[PDB]
Formats: sequence, structure tokens, C-alpha cells
Amino acid sequence: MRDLKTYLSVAPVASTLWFAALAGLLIEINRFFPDALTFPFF
Amino acid sequence: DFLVHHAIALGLHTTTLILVKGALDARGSKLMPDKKDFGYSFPCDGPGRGGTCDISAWDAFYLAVFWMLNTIG
Amino acid sequence: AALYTHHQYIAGFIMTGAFAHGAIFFIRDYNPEQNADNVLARMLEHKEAIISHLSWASLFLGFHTLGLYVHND
Amino acid sequence: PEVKILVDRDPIKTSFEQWAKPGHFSRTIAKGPDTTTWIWNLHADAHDFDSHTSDLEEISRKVFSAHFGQLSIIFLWLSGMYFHGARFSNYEAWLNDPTHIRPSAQVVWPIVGQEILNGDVGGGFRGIQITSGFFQIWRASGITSELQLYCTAIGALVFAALMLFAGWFHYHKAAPKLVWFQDVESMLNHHLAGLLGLGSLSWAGHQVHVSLPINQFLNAGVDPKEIPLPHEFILNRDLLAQLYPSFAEGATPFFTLNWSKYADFLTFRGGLDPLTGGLWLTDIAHHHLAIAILFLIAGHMYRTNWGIGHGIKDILEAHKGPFTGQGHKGLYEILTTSWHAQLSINLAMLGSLTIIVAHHMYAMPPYPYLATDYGTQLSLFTHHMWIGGFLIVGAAAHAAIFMVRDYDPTTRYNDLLDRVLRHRDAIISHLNWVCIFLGFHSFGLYIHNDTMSALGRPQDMFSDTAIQLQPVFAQWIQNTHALAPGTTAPGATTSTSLTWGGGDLVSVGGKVALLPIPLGTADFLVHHIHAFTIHVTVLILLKGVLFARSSRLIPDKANLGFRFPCDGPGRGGTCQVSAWDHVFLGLFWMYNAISVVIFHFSWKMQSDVWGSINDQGVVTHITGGNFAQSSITINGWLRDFLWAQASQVIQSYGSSLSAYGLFFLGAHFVWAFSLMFLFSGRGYWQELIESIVWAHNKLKVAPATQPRALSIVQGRAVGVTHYLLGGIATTWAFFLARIIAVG
Amino acid sequence: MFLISWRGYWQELIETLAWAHERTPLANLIRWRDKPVALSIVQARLVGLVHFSVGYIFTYAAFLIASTSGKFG
Amino acid sequence: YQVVQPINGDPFIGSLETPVTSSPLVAWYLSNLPGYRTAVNPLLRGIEVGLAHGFLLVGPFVKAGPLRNTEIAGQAGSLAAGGLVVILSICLTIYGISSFNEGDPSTAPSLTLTGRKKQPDQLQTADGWAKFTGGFFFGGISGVTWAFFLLYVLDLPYF
Amino acid sequence: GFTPPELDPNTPSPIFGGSTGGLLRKAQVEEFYVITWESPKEQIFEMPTGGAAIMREGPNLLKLARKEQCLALGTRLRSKYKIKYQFYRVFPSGEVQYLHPKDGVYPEKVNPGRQGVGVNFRSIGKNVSPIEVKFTGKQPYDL
Amino acid sequence: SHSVKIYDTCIGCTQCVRACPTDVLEMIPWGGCKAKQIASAPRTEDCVGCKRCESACPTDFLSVRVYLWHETTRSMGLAY
Ligand code: CLA
Ligand code: CLA
Ligand code: CLA
Ligand code: CLA
Ligand code: CLA
Ligand code: CLA
Ligand SMILES: CC1=C(/C=C/C(C)=C/C=CC(/C)=C/C=C/C=C(C)/C=C/C=C(C)/C=C/C2=C(C)CCCC2(C)C)C(C)(C)CCC1
Ligand SMILES: CC1=C(C/C=C(\C)CCC[C@H](C)CCC[C@H](C)CCCC(C)C)C(=O)c2ccccc2C1=O
Ligand SMILES: CC1=C(C/C=C(\C)CCC[C@H](C)CCC[C@H](C)CCCC(C)C)C(=O)c2ccccc2C1=O
Ligand code: SF4
Repeated sequence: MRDLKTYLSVAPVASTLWFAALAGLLIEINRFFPDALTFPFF
Repeated sequence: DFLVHHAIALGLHTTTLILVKGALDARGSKLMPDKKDFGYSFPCDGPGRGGTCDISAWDAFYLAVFWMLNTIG
Repeated sequence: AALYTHHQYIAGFIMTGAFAHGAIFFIRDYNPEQNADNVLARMLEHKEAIISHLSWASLFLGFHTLGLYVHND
Repeated sequence: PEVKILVDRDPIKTSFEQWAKPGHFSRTIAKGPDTTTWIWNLHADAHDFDSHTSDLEEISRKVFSAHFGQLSIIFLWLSGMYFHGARFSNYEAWLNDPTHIRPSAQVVWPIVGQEILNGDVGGGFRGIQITSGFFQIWRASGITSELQLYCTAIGALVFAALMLFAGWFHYHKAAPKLVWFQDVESMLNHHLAGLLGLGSLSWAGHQVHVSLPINQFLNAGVDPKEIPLPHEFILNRDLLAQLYPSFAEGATPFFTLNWSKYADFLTFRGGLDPLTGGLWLTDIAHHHLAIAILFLIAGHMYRTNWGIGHGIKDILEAHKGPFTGQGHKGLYEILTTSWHAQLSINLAMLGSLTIIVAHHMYAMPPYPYLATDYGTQLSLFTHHMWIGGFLIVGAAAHAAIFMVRDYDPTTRYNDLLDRVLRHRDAIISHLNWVCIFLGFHSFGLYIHNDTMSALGRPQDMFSDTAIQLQPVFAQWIQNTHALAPGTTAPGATTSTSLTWGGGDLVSVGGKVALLPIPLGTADFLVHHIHAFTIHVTVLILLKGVLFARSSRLIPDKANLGFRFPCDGPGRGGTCQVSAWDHVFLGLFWMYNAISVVIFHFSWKMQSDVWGSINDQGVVTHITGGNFAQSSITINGWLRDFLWAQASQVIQSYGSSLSAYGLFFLGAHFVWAFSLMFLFSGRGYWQELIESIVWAHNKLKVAPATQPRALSIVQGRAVGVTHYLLGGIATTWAFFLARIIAVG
Repeated sequence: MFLISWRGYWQELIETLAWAHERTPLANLIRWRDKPVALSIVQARLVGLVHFSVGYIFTYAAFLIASTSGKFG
Repeated sequence: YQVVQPINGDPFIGSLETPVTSSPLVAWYLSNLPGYRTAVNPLLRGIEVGLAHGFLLVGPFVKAGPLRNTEIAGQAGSLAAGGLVVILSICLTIYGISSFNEGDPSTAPSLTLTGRKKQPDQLQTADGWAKFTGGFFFGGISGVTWAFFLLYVLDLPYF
Repeated sequence: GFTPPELDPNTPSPIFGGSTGGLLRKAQVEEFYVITWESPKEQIFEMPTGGAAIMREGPNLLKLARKEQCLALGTRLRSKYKIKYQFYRVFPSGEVQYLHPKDGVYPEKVNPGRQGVGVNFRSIGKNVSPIEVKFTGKQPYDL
Repeated sequence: SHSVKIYDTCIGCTQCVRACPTDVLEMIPWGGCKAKQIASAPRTEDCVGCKRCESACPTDFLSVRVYLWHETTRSMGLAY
């Protein structure tokens, strides 16, 4: 468990998880507001 | 025209980077502090200290010629 | 078209040569003590800020120009 | 002396301690990172087991377990294939009308407007067309519904899990001992008989029961869903009796040696099936039966435990003549103590085998409705060619690694290897001369033709209408092949392939499957170009292997190791003297050779083979036979091949093939990017990184792990990797777009 | 070529070539007077750059003149 | 029994003894060629070499030349062969001038295969090489002229 | 002061089957090198030019075309087989020149009978710039 | 012949001498450090310019410097 946590935070694994989360977030934002070329709210 | 002009600016800045870096570091740097005693053009300083390929100022000019050709192209 | 391409390529070669000979001067004809604290010596002593900022400009231009081109494509 | 099962219990206990420590294998790496270079090293030596330790037993155990892991990966890949075919494919629609529907087994979710890639492939389906040729394999196997594909996918997943567990269990619970790995006689006996022979017998048994009756029903025109299930043909035997009467007697012909009675489904026809455009399945079943017999016999050669058999040492040491001293004496000990020797031999053989597979597979198509699926044919040929070339280059890499590391005349001395090392200079000099001579006469003729055409002197050109260079030998050989059936091979009705001759063009669904391929002056020139490129790459690789240990330049090159940048700027400069650098150059030359080979194949097929048949029998070829007259000059290759056929890919924007154009441009980019690494040296980059690091130090944001520039060898490796990726990917996109739009 | 392949390979190749020439009948009667050697590192870089530039210029000049003159418009 | 041996039994000289390198018939044939007739006047050896080479060169120029189809194929090819012989004579003369001096002895080896003395071949001197190259030029022009005369000037059915 | 050993012909040479990496014309017209060692017992070693050779019992003499080859062979003889060696340079005139170990003790161990050559009594960073030695035949490091 | 220089920062570690592949360097008596040793270059005519000695020097900057100079048949490492 402790060693699993340690290995699960090593550079490659942490980076892949971070970028998967970022990709999912951006994908969902684009899905809800697609084809957005300007900021119209204000 | 906007996009291509910015490509032109990129080319100018990178060629100037290569040439300015080659000039200002000609007299020596941290990797080869005594470069001034080895002349303008020389192959390298051997594979020691991690490897010193293309460490001369002549080699900086050499790498800048490619970027000049690309930018003028 | 021929004349324009002609003169632009020759101008690029001339500029690259000018920088090459600046580096050559640094190597050969530069006297650190006789140029103590003048503009040339001060250029030599903060070379790293110049090189780093020029690198930043190149990185910005390349990143964003290529990004916009690839986006449109 | 005897062959038995030997293992050791619990050599390594499964745990997570070493996961937390990056790079446990190397002591200095285990200590920690000082600079960023460390990180790269950690990956560069991940699978270099023979360097982390020196015990043969540990290396062998690691190799066995890694083999299990890779086998698990392959099984997972196959399970993914079968699942995608089962769920995200139009396999049944294609099965109902093969020539009508374009195979597809991949859809893309609609997220950022990428749904344009879900093109109209037919059969009420929208997806990405696949060129892997899986649909033809499934049709040839007798798969008719998606339930069977689902079952195969689940089974492959289970076998992937089993492979993974086997790897874990064999490395951590029961690790075979060294004498077990060194038992090569029994290994060869089992692989020849237990694996190849028995596997071929099993596949023949499947084909007799499932492939033959199912494909016969399919070709008879029965709808796929109305066909009896593959198991019924086993329960009730009259089902088989109807299609082939000889099943009525059942096995008694096989035991009374009345094998002629099995001529119904065990034939020697040859050629192609006029309906499906592939090989007769009754020929493939007989093929696999004969192969099974041959391998089951050949796997009884080497002695294991019962006296009868052959000792490989005896066979090796019994061969030697006046020209080679005591040759073959000592090779058995070399090949059973060094893994790199075996790896190099096997890599060379597998690369050659893959190349031969490509050649034979486009020669006579073995799957139904594969010949007229031009995209599939082109993609399969090109893929196998590239795989084979890479494996062959790896053969040289590992031969050089063995030469540097495991070669030792004090303890393991071989005579043939010694003589080769003693006249390497003559070998390489003559090979160099051959390379120069071939280069001048193959490419020089192209330059001559180009210059004559530019000067308006077509009468002086090396063409079919000016100065002919006819490959008389190849023409004679293929003529002898055309006349073969009924003369020299009486039992065959049709020639082995339709490329030999004899006319009998075969077409399917209005498209040309195959027809005789003519050989002319352009074929002569391109074949000599092929020979030139192969010889030059062989020169590079052989020179790297032979001069790996020492030369007249650096007499102690072995002490530096297999991989190293140089030996300084002394002696005029010793850049790229190591064997690894020779492999690095051989990669470029292999890329050149394979690119030319695939270009020749594509253009020749389009010009003289592929095309559309019409009512009167007039064949209109994709390219109107311009290869014979345009391929003899470089300008023709640049204009009539690259320029003309790039139109399909460059226009792909706005359609389902837009991804191919995107990959075309991206591959161009990556290839040009590689030149950044291939042309520069690390000194300039380190000096620049110094200024960057200073800029970071000014803001208290400098990394603790000092950022060093890439090593020299790493710079070369990155350059070659990017070069190969870019070139191969741009060719991939070009071929796929061209053949999908025009095919 | 000169930009990717480097000196050591060519030096060893030339060594074996010298052996071969010295070991053959009727041609060993002819003897070179300057010992053959591979091009220097700096010289190889310069030759590679010169080839790169000459090819660049010639191909672009051909393209530009042919395309503008082909249409004359 | 082993076929390949070190040179003269000396295993530290960069070469080997092989049937191709040193077989009775091959050794005799090579020793009986003009280049290796050490004790013969260099002019006559040059004459033989030039005759052989000039006669050799005519064929390819005549048959494969740009004017092969034209009626003047023989004349054009013979002139080209003569010109090539002239250029080869130029090359020989400059090589001899650059590689030899009047006041120096022969650079040829003075020892034979059994270790006994012998007069070094005079071909490797300045005047010896001058005589050899003059003989080669004369013989080459004569050979080109003969090959041209043998064909075209005289029918003589060949091929 | 350590009379260098004199080269002794007639000493047997190692058993070797011939190679294409041996001497060439440079040995004939310029110079070649000779290395000698003792080797207590007959054994097989790796040649610096080709394959494997066998050292004869007693003295062994081997002639090479490069000094670097002699040094590589000596290093292998010294570290692998624990053998003492010396090699010479031979000119076409018939001269022999003792080369290594120059003063009877290998160059690795300090000897009280050696003078300093090319030693600068200053740090490498205190060399004059080229401008100070311009138009003089000297180089900044030669000072 | 390449020019090899030894500078006074040398600590007499001997690592450069072990590295030279032509026996150009030596150890000589000296008194400015604990080892009473310093490197010498009495046979630079046999130097091939490999700069393998500099790769072994642990001082910063180097104490042994190789300046490539006029090339000879010995410096070019030619066996022909
Ligand atoms: C297509 C060829 C190519 C490309 C793309 C580049 C690009 C670059 N060169 Mg280079 N160069 C080239 C050829 C090329 N060069 C050749 C042939 C030579 C002759 C040897 C040189 C010699 C040279 C020198 C000497 C120098 C450069 C420098 C630079 C950088 C300048 C900074 C900049 O513009 O910001 C960025 C430009 C970009 C194009 C961005 C590239 C990264 C994009 C965003 C992709 C991101 C990755 C993406 C997520 C996909 C990842 C995939 C996954 C598998 C990892 C830049 C990255 C200078 C430098 O280092 O800058 C300080 C420098 O000094 N070049
Ligand atoms: C399932 C639990 C498990 C656990 C806890 C361990 C734990 C351990 N194993 Mg082990 N092993 C396992 C399963 C396991 N293994 C299996 C199933 C196999 C068969 C393949 C092996 C075979 C094996 C070998 C041969 C060796 C070990 C070794 C080790 C030890 C060293 C660190 C390590 O694991 O490497 C690092 C951990 C990783 C996760 C590395 C990644 C490896 C996977 C296979 C990569 C997946 C490939 C991927 C698809 C590639 C495509 C890339 C793409 C995704 C971009 C460690 C105590 C080594 C050892 O004991 O040293 C003496 C040793 O040599 N294991
Ligand atoms: C740069 C100047 C130059 C000139 C003026 C020529 C001129 C010629 N070339 Mg050449 N060529 C050149 C450069 C040149 N070339 C270069 C750089 C190359 C390398 C790419 C070639 C490659 C080349 C080839 C491969 C061939 C030619 C051929 C020819 C001839 C073809 C026309 C013909 O049939 O005439 C008349 C035809 C004749 C056979 C008469 C021969 C010419 C005279 C009579 C020979 C007398 C020579 C004289 C003794 C002087 C010796 C040379 C001396 C000045 C040192 C023509 C005389 C073709 C040819 O004719 O073959 C020889 C041919 O095959 N050229
Ligand atoms: C009938 C006997 C038999 C069979 C069929 C095989 C088959 C195979 N062996 Mg193997 N081997 C055998 C006997 C056999 N061996 C014996 C007696 C020895 C000792 C001398 C060895 C020692 C040996 C080594 C050292 C290696 C192999 C490897 C392999 C695989 C090669 C890669 C391949 O082609 O994948 C083909 C894939 C398939 C055919 C898929 C089905 C796989 C089935 C389930 C295999 C089951 C056979 C196995 C021997 C069953 C016994 C285990 C039992 C207790 C459950 C292959 C699956 C290599 C490997 O590890 O694989 C990557 C390898 O490194 N074998
Ligand atoms: C069954 C085939 C096989 C096997 C088992 C091996 C095994 C081995 N090889 Mg080898 N090799 C092979 C084939 C094989 N090779 C072939 C075909 C070639 C020719 C290309 C080579 C050329 C080669 C060289 C030059 C070297 C080895 C080396 C090694 C050893 C260490 C490799 C390592 O872990 O480094 C680390 C491995 C990596 C860092 C992985 C590299 C990742 C690649 C470059 C990326 C691939 C890109 C992908 C296909 C597409 C892009 C995806 C991306 C965008 C996400 C190891 C024992 C090394 C050695 O020292 O031997 C002892 C070494 O120097 N091999
Ligand atoms: C290797 C490629 C190659 C080849 C095979 C040819 C071949 C030919 N060219 Mg050519 N050419 C080439 C490249 C090539 N070219 C290139 C790169 C250029 C520059 C762009 C030219 C430009 C050119 C021009 C301008 C012309 C030709 C012409 C010709 C023809 C006559 C040339 C001639 O007579 O020369 C002389 C031939 C010889 C002296 C023969 C020497 C070779 C002998 C036969 C082989 C010796 C080996 C021997 C067998 C070894 C055995 C030893 C044993 C006896 C001991 C001929 C068929 C002419 C023509 O009219 O075309 C029809 C012509 O005018 N070429
Ligand atoms: C009138 C007018 C105007 C004005 C303007 C101005 C006034 C500005 C400018 C300008 C400028 C501002 C320009 C510039 C340029 C620059 C350059 C071109 C540069 C450079 C550099 C270099 C070249 C370097 C060299 C060297 C070195 C490197 C170091 C050593 C020394 C030497 C010097 C050698 C305008 C147009 C707006 C508008 C209209 C009106
Ligand atoms: C660019 C270049 C370098 C520099 C190469 C570098 C700096 C490697 C760059 C790798 C990445 C871009 C940096 C490491 C990324 C980290 C993992 C941090 C990522 C964090 C976020 C950005 C995700 C060389 O060292 C070199 C050496 C020899 C010949 C040519 C070259 C050469 O062309
Ligand atoms: C091919 C090659 C060689 C070998 C190149 C050789 C031996 C040159 C041989 C060329 C001959 C002499 C013919 C060249 C013809 C030229 C057109 C003639 C130019 C002469 C004057 C007109 C200037 C290297 O030595 C080398 C070294 C370092 C990096 C790369 C390389 C490299 O690529
Ligand atoms: S450069 Fe090489 S040969 Fe010269 S002194 Fe240094 S280590 Fe010795």
C-alpha cells in the first residue's frame, strides 16, 4: 500500500494521470460549449 | 500575411539567437572556459565532460546557416 | 522574381557572415583589459540574459505560429 | 545427460519495494538521480539483462519471463482485434456482399467535429476503413456471426491473463535452472513437432471441418445466417457428405491407404479460385496436412533421453574441410552460452522469412476476396517488408553486441570465426568494390536516361524502344514456371501463381485479381537498384560487426564497449567508430532500400496488374501501363509516381480521408525535425542550456536535478528514430490515401 | 551524407581500401604520394553545408524560373 | 591439409597465400605479363601494353558511341579511342614527372621471394618510366589504328 | 641509469596463422614497432590486429605497425596475463630505439630520475589572450 | 605534433597516465602537493590527440590540456 502509493506518484505515472484528467476536463468543456471562438459573457 | 510575417520573425529571431550565442560564447563558456586558446574553428574537445560536439563558434555559424537558408526560403 | 530572390539570399549570406566575423573578432582581436567596462565588455559580461531572452522570444514565436498553423490545418 | 524438468522455488518474492526505488538493477542508479541524464540511462538499459548481472541463470530467467509478458501483450492485442470486429464493425454486411462493402472495424466518437472520419463504408455503417485484412481471415476461418467473434475475443483475453500469470509464476515461484535452458535438443524436437507440426495438423483439422464446408456454402450463394453452424457439420456427417461425397466412407480410406479417395477435398489444383480470387481451400488443407507430416517427422532428429537421435555437437564437429581447418568445432558451446548469438541468428532468419511472406502473399493471394481488396494487399506487403527489414538490421546489431561482449577465444574458440576475423580486410574491400560497381551501373543508367531525355536523344536511352536491357534470365525462369503444370509437375492443373504466365486472367466483381506480370528493361533497372541498396546496407552492417573489436585505427575498440560516442578528435577524428553507430547508419540505408522496394511494388502493381475488367475483357489498369516507359528516368519517378499519386492524399481534406492528409503533413514535420538532432552536436546545446539554467537561477526556480543536454549516442538515436518515423509515416499516409481513394 | 555519417566509419573504410590497393597485382606498381585519409571533421561539416546550400539554391532557382517563365504570368 | 598460408611463412605481414593469390599457373601467368618483366627494357613492355590497350579501347567507343548508327561509326569510334589513348599518355607522363626524379634509383623492391638479391626493376626510375610511357603511347596509337583498319577499312565478317 | 635491454633477434615469434591486418609499406619505408615479453606458459591471446595467436614457451617477439597497437598488446599482457613487456621502434636503416618502459619502471610510478617537460606553473585560466601573442610565432599556451 | 601541457593544479592522481594510449605522459617528483607527484609530457611526438587523458582528470578546470597542432603520420594514427 505504502509502496503502491510511492510508485503511483512517480513522475511518469503522476504525469499520465494528470494529463488524462486535464484531457477529460478540456474534452467535456468543449463538448458543452463547442465551436467557441470568442468569450461572449463579458 | 500575418501568419507568414510571424514565421519570418521566428526565423530572424532564431538565426540571431544561434549567431549571438556563438559570438558571445566564442571566448569560452562553462563547458569550455579556455575556448579562446583553441582558435575560431576546431572539431571539439573530445568526449569528456559529457561530450563536446559542435562547441566552436565556427560550429555556431555552421548551425546558423541552416536557419538562414530556412528563413530566406 | 529572380532579382528579388537573388538579393534576399545574398543579404542573408552577408548577415550570417557579419555575425561570423564578429565572433572571429571576439576570438582574435579582442583585448579584455583595454576594453575594461566599456559597452563591449558589458555586453560580454551579461551575455546570458541576452541569450536567454532571445531564446524566450524564439520559443514564443515558434510555439504560437506553429500552433495557429496546425489549428487552422 | 538426461533431459528432465529442473526449477528453483521462490527466487524473487513479489513485492513493491523495488517499485518505489527507480532503477534498482544498477547500484549507482539505485542511489538516485544527480542530473537529468540519469533518467535517460534508466530507460536505455531497461532490458539489458546481461549488463545488470553476469550470471547466465538470472539472464535466462528474465528472458523467459519477459517472453511470457510479450506473449500476453500479443494475446491482448488479438482479443482487442476480435472484440472490435465483433461490436464496432460491419462484418456481417460485408459477408453478405464482399465486393460491395468496404471493411471497417473502428468508429470515432463525435467530440470535436472528428466524426467526419466516420465515412460511408457501405452496409449501413459509418466508420474508419481497415486495411489489416481481418475480414478475409475471419471469412476463411468460417466465422459467420458476431457471437463467434465475441467468444474468440473473450478467449483471447483469458489467454492473455494466463500468459501474464505464467510469466509471474515462472519468474517468482518456479524459475527453471540453467541446465533446463541449455537443453537445446529437446527444445528443437518439441518446437519442430510439438509446436509447428502439431499446430499445422490442428489447423488442417479445423480447415477440413469448418473452413471447407462453410466456405463452400458461402460460395454457393447461401445467406450467411442460413448456413448450418460449424458444429453441426461435426454432429451429422451427411452435411459434409453432400458437399464432398468422399466423407461417406469416413477414415477407412485413410487406414487402408486408399488415400486417392480423399481427392475430393485434398487436391493439388494450384492457381486461384475464379469465384473468390484466392487459393483453393482444398489445396490449403492438403498443404497443412503435408506440412504437419513433414514437421512431425523432422521433430524426431535430436537425441534427448532414449539414445536414438542426433547430438548437435556431433553434427557440428563432424563438418570440416581443408579450407576451414577445424571449422564448426566449438560453435555448440558458443550458441548455448550467449543469448545474443541466438538472438542475431533468429532475427536474421525471421526478417528474411517476413520478407518472403510478403512476396508470396501478393504473389498468390491465400484469402478469399483479398486479391481485389487492393488497399489490403498494398498495406500487407508494405507492412511485412518494413518488419522484415527492421528485424534484419537488428540481427546485425546483436551480432555486433555478441562480438564485443561474449566473444572470447581464450575459453570458447571457434576456427571459422577466427578466419573471418583474420581476413575481414579482404572481405570488406571486395564488398566495397561490389557496392561501388553496382551503384554506378544501376543508378548511373538512370542518370544516363535522364540526361539523354533532357537533351532530346530518346534513341540513346536505355529503354524498351532504344537500347534494351531485357532480363533474359528472369523471363526464362517465369516461362519455365508457366509451362510447369502438365510437363515437369504433372499433378498440378494450374501454375503455382498467375504472375508466371499462361494467360488465364482472374477477376472478381469487375476488378482484376491477378494476371501475368511482364518483365522488361525497367524491371531490370529497378532490380539492379534493389541489389545495389541491399549490398550497401550489408556492407555497413558487416563492417560494423567485423571491426567491432579492433581495427587499424583503434586497436582496442572492444575495451570501449559496444556503445560509445567516439575516441576523441585524435588520429584525424574518430567519430562513429563503434558498432552501434554502424547499426545507426545501417538503419538509414535499410530505410532507403525498403522505400525503393515498396515504391517499385506499388507503381508496378498499379501500372501492370491492378485495374478494372470490362464486358469485352478490356483491362483498364489504375495507371495505364506507364511504368514501362516512365520508370526508367528519375524525372518520371518524380512526376508520374510521386506528383501524380500525391493528389489523392493532399486533397483528402474535407472528407473521411482528411486524417491521412494530416498524418502526411505531420510525418513530413517529424522527419524534418529529426534533422535537428542528426546535424548538430551536444556541445552547442549544453552551452545554450547553461544560459537557460542561469535565467532560471535568477528567479529561484532552477531544478535540483541539473538539466544536462542529451548524450552523443542519444542524440544519434533520437535523430534516427525521428527520421525513420517521419519517413515511414509519410509513406504510410501516402499509400493508404492513394489506394483507398483510387482502389 | 557528410552531415549524418561522421569521420571514423570513413577512415576505417579508407584503411581497408588502401590495404586492398596495395595487395593487388599490376596496380601496386602505381603508388599514391599523399596518404589517403578521411575528410576532417570541420572539413566534412563545411562540405556538407556547401552541398546543402548549393542544392537548396539550385532547386529553388529552377523551380522559381520555370514556374514563373512557364506561365510568363 | 590447409590451403591458405601466411605470406612466405611470415604470419605478421598483412597478406595471405591463397590459390588465387599464389597458384603455380596464376603465378606464372602474372610473372609473364609486361608489367612484371623486370629484366626487360621498359620501352618494349610499354609497347606491348599500349598495343593491347589501344586495340582494346576501339570496340566500346565504336559500338556504343553516339554515332554508332551513322555510317561514320568506325571513324568516330576510332578517333575517340585515339583521343582516350592520348589522354592516358598525358596521365602517364604527369604521373612519372611527379613521382620520379632523375637522380634517384628505382623504388622497386630489390629482393625476391627466396631472399636473394636482384637488380631493382628500372621501370620505377625517371627515364625508365619515361621510356615506358613513350612506348605505351606509340603502342596505343598503333593499336587503335590497327583495330580501325581491321574493321571498316577491311570488311572481315565478325560477330 | 637503467641500460635499456637490447633487442635480441632469433627469439621465437607467437604462433599465428596469418592475417590481413599485419604490416604494410609504411613498415618498409618509414618505421615499424617490435614488442617482446616472456609468458611463463604457452597460452592463447587476442592479437591486436586480427584473430587469436598462441604465445610460445619462453621469450616471444611480435612486430606491429603502430605504437598504439604495441601499447594495447602490452596492456592486455600486463593486466590479463601478468607479464612484463618492452617494445622498440625499428627504422628501415637498421636502427632500434628502446621505447617503453623508458626508464625501467613503468610511467605510472613516479621515478626520481625524470625531468619535467611541458609543465606550466600556473592554473589553466591564467593564459594570455591571443591578442597579446598576435603576429608572434608563439601560441598563448606555449608561453 | 600535438601540444600537451600540464598545469600546476595537478594533484598527481595518476589517472591521466593510466589512460594515455601511446605512453606520452609520465609521473615525475614534485613537492607542491601531498603525493609529491605531477604529470609530465616528454613524448608528445607520439600523441594521437585522442584527449583520453583529459577525460580522466578530476580537477576543475583540467590540469592536463591537449592542443591539437600540426599533423604527422604518427599523430594521424595511420598504419599504411
Ligand atoms: C521541422 C524541423 C525543425 C523544427 C520543427 C525545429 C524547431 C526548433 N528549433 Mg531547429 N533545426 C533544424 C530543424 C528544426 N528545428 C535543423 C535541420 C537544424 C540544423 C541542425 C536546426 C538547428 C537548430 C538550432 C541550432 C537551434 C534550433 C532551435 C529550435 C527551436 C527554436 C524555438 C522555437 O521556435 O520554439 C518552438 C518551436 C516549435 C516548432 C515547437 C515544437 C514542439 C511542438 C509544440 C510539439 C509539442 C509536442 C506535442 C505535444 C506532441 C508530443 C508527441 C508525444 C509522442 C511526445 C525549435 C523548437 C533553437 C532553440 O533551441 O531554441 C532555443 C536552436 O538554437 N534549431
Ligand atoms: C503482478 C504483480 C507483480 C509484482 C508486485 C512484481 C514485482 C516485481 N517484479 Mg515482476 N513480473 C510480474 C508481476 C509482478 N512483479 C509478471 C506478471 C511478470 C511476467 C511478465 C513479471 C516478470 C518479472 C521479471 C522478469 C522481473 C520482475 C522483477 C520484479 C521486481 C522489480 C521491479 C519491477 O517489478 O519492475 C518494474 C515495474 C513495472 C510496472 C514496469 C513495467 C513493465 C510492464 C510489463 C510494461 C508493460 C508494457 C507496455 C504494454 C508497453 C507499451 C508502452 C505503451 C503503453 C506506451 C519487483 C519486486 C524484476 C526483478 O525481480 O529484478 C531482479 C525482474 O527482472 N518481474
Ligand atoms: C566541357 C567540354 C566538353 C566538350 C567540348 C565535350 C564534347 C563532346 N563530348 Mg563530352 N563530356 C563532358 C564535357 C565535354 N564534352 C563532361 C564534363 C562529361 C562528364 C559528364 C562528358 C561526358 C561525355 C560522354 C559520356 C560522351 C561525351 C561525348 C562528346 C562528343 C559528342 C559529340 C560527337 O559525337 O562528336 C564527335 C564524336 C567523336 C567520337 C570524335 C571524338 C572527339 C575528338 C575527335 C577526339 C580527339 C581528341 C584529341 C586527341 C584531344 C584529346 C583531349 C585533349 C584536349 C586533352 C563531343 C566532341 C560523347 C562521345 O562522342 O564519346 C567520345 C560521349 O559518349 N561526353
Ligand atoms: C508441445 C510442446 C511445446 C509447445 C507447444 C511450445 C510452445 C511455445 N514455446 Mg516452448 N518449450 C518446450 C515445449 C513446447 N513449447 C520444452 C519441452 C521446452 C524445454 C526445452 C521449451 C522451452 C521454451 C523456451 C525457453 C521458450 C519457449 C517458448 C514458446 C513459445 C514460442 C513463441 C510462440 O511461437 O508462441 C506461440 C503461441 C501459442 C501457440 C499460443 C498458445 C500457447 C500455449 C498455451 C502454450 C502451451 C504449451 C506449454 C509447453 C504447455 C505446458 C505447460 C503446462 C504445465 C500448462 C510457444 C508458445 C518461448 C516463450 O517463452 O514464448 C514467448 C521461450 O522463450 N519454450
Ligand atoms: C525480439 C527482438 C529484439 C530483442 C529481444 C532485443 C533486445 C535488446 N536489444 Mg535490440 N534490436 C532489435 C530487436 C531486438 N532487440 C532490432 C530489430 C533492432 C534494429 C532496430 C535492434 C537494435 C538494437 C540496438 C541499437 C540496441 C539494442 C539493444 C537491446 C538490448 C537492450 C534494449 C533496451 O532495453 O533498451 C531500451 C529500449 C528502449 C528505450 C525502447 C525504444 C523506444 C523506441 C525507439 C520507440 C518506438 C516508437 C514506436 C514504434 C512508434 C511511436 C510511438 C510513440 C509516438 C508513442 C536488449 C537485450 C541495445 C543494447 O545495448 O544491446 C545490449 C542497443 O544498443 N537493439
Ligand atoms: C554507369 C552508368 C552509365 C553507363 C553504363 C553509360 C553508358 C553509355 N553512355 Mg553514358 N552517361 C552517364 C552514365 C552511364 N553511361 C552519366 C552519369 C552521364 C552524365 C549525365 C552520361 C552521359 C553520356 C553522354 C553525353 C553520352 C553517353 C553515352 C553512352 C554510351 C557510349 C559511351 C561510351 O562509349 O563510352 C566509352 C566506353 C568505354 C571506354 C568502355 C569501358 C568499359 C568496359 C567495356 C568495361 C571494362 C570491364 C571489363 C569487362 C573487365 C574485365 C577484365 C578482364 C579483361 C581482365 C554508353 C552505352 C554516349 C551515347 O551516345 O549514348 C548512346 C553519349 O554521348 N553518356
Ligand atoms: C526614418 C523613418 C523611420 C526610422 C526608423 C529608425 C530610426 C529605426 C531603425 C533601425 C535599426 C535599429 C536598424 C538596424 C539593424 C541592425 C542590425 C543589422 C544589427 C546587427 C548586429 C551585428 C551586425 C553584430 C556585429 C558584431 C558582433 C556580433 C559583435 C562584434 C562586433 C561586430 C560589429 C562585428 C521608419 C523606418 C520607422 C519609418 C519611416 C521614417
Ligand atoms: C534539442 C537538442 C538537444 C536538447 C534536448 C533536450 C533539451 C531534450 C528535451 C526533452 C523534453 C522536451 C524536456 C524534458 C521534459 C520533462 C519530462 C518535463 C515535462 C513537463 C511538462 C512540459 C509536461 C540535445 O541535447 C542534443 C544533443 C545532441 C545533438 C542534438 C541535440 C538537440 O537537437
Ligand atoms: C564520404 C565522407 C568521407 C569520405 C570522403 C572522401 C574520401 C572524399 C573523396 C572525394 C573524391 C576526392 C572525389 C570528389 C570529387 C569532387 C567533386 C572534387 C572536388 C575537388 C575540387 C574541385 C575542390 C569522409 O571522410 C567524412 C568524414 C567526416 C564526416 C563525413 C564524411 C563523409 O561523408
Ligand atoms: S590526447 Fe591521448 S595520446 Fe595524447 S597525451 Fe592525451 S591521452 Fe595521450
